Amino acid sequence: GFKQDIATIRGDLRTYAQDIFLAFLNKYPDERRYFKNYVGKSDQELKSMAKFGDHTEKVFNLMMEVADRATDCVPLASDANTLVQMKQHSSLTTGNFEKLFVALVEYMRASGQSFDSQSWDRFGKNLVSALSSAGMK
Ligand code: HEM
Repeated sequence: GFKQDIATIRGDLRTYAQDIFLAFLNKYPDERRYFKNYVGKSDQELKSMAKFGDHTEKVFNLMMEVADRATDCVPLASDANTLVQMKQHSSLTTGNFEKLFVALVEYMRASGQSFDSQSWDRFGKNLVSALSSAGMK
């Protein structure tokens, strides 16, 4: 289930974080514009670079904190607020997050592992609703 998936992801956080983030950028290439220092780099280039790994791991760490604090895939209002009020997220709309979660769910569906992809789809939908509520356009 969802709790197990959090454990799975945390167990190899840097690998999943990189793989899912790359799946996101490659499926939605226009999104790479928010990441000016990743423009013009292959997947293996980016994997070579500690800063790419560091960024992505920090993102997914927080994502797993928010997921673990959720009840039945419903995130806390407070966690939504953190994500909306972070300086780094000042130019984002809910669609940016929507894209990330579609990529994550598609990754899970493609993985051949028994991820609870339906729960991640719901968690993403709930988080998007909560960001919108916290003031995100
Ligand atoms: C649940 C989803 C997300 C979480 C948990 C999250 C979390 C974070 C965290 C923790 C940082 C700071 C990382 C660091 O210090 O290295 C960060 C930075 C950032 N995030 Fe997000 N993020 C999310 C979604 C997104 C999406 C969808 C976008 C854009 C499509 C985005 C764009 C950025 C950018 C541009 C930065 C700054 C890049 C940098 O200077 O390192 N985030 N995010």
